[PDB]
Amino acid sequence: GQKIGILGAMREEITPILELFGVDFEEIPLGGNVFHKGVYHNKEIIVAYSKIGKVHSTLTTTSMILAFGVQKVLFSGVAGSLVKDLKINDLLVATQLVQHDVDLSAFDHPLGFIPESAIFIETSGSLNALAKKIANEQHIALKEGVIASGDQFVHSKERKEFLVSEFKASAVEMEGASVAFVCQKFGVPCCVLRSISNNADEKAGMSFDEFLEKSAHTSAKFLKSMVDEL
Amino acid sequence: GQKIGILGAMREEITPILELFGVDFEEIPLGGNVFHKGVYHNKEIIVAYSKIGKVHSTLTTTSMILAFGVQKVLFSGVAGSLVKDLKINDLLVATQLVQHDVDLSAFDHPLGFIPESAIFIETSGSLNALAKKIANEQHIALKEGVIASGDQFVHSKERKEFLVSEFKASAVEMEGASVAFVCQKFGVPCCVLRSISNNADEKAGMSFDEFLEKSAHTSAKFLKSMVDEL
Ligand SMILES: Nc1ncnc2c1ncn2[C@@H]1O[C@H](CSCC[C@H](N)C(=O)O)[C@@H](O)[C@H]1O
Ligand SMILES: Nc1ncnc2c1ncn2[C@@H]1O[C@H](CSCC[C@H](N)C(=O)O)[C@@H](O)[C@H]1O
Ligand SMILES: [Cl-]
Ligand SMILES: [Cl-]
Repeated sequence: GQKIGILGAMREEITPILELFGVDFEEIPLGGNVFHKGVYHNKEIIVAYSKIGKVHSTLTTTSMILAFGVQKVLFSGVAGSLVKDLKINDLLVATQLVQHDVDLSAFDHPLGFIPESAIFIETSGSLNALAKKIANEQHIALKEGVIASGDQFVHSKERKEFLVSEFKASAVEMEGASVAFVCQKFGVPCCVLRSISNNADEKAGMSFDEFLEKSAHTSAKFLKSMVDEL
Repeated sequence: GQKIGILGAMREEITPILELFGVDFEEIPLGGNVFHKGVYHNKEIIVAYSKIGKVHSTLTTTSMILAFGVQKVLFSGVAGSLVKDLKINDLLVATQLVQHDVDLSAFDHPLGFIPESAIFIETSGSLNALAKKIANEQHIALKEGVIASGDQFVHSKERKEFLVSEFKASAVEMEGASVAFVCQKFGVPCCVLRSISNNADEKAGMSFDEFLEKSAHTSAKFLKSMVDEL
């Protein structure tokens, strides 16, 4: 079958992935990352955590595509909620992503926009539709919405209000847009899956720590259930 | 000789490079970029502009290394000055670079710091020393200092004051840190060269436009003079 890249940002997001697949993994170092290469149900799977933020995740995604030849990329990890209906532990897939910290307003560009690019980055409608069917069959909620990504941990009402007002974002994190961007440039299907671990408000640091393990597992379990249908 | 990658962020930064080398270039598309491949003085040179900002430049640098096998990367382009002694048209090389917009302060991390990384990214002391010797021999100034990179065009006294206070930066731009970061991860020597086109203040947009062509040429000429010694 088609070779699948599986990414998280932090080690804690991929430890449950490696465990859930349960196969032998070969560890391959490249570019400051460790890639775990295995075979699962007649598919080659390549798993890594990128390290946090846009530069790290851009690098790792580019390596997955150029050095390992992955044919699709699935991202799993944790995020901050920007909307009341996304509770702690809830899942969402990103229909579109934006780099919320991009600002070329000095030249009258819309926030998020860079010349020769676009504000919103698209993901795979097929993979998102698959996620929604699996969630419906598992009888669990799954939101489909905009994820905002930037190189700051968001933990204030004011920044939340900006993200909602400017981009109508549903969640915030630090890698999705860059992963999805790289995949679009190389024509590789991508799905960005997140489980909420905090509300991106003044208490978000403490919530992040409280729920990292559970929310990371929630996302990882759901990602595995997608791979089982691929 | 050793294969050299040459990067700018914008087309206007590489047009003078292609012209100055004056050789036949083959255009090769990959990942949303166009790479110009030529031979100059027994060296293969690969020239591209990345498009603006951290994600674009991370992607392109990673492609240069993984897909084209470059053995060193030289970046040329324009920047905003943060220090009085860096005038319009003046050159600097980055001794160290920082991602000035990275903020994980919610977890008590220093600004600029990401777990499993470092605030400052190093460049090649050999290439920087070469630049300084060439500048001394050409009888022109060359500053050696910290460059701050982020995904915003900086055009305010307040943000300038932050960059100077927090990082002791000499100039600001949107790609150097990410280029240098990728090169460090892959063990590839890097030099980031910039010519000042504005003062990163409230008038910076208009200055940027006034001096883009000249400052881009100033940097490009100097980069060519480095390649001539390699
Ligand atoms: N409120 C929020 N804002 C930004 N990113 C968030 C977030 N909630 C979760 N994330 C995601 O989780 C990570 C936040 S940074 C976590 C740092 C960690 N506590 C440490 O100190 O080492 C990023 O990978 C990001 O994508
Ligand atoms: N004051 C400054 N702040 C941030 N980047 C700057 C800068 N001065 C020059 N740069 C560099 O020049 C570019 C600024 S963005 C330029 C956008 C352009 N005027 C347009 O509208 O299409 C980036 O590649 C950046 O690295
Ligand atoms: Cl915030
Ligand atoms: Cl500013």
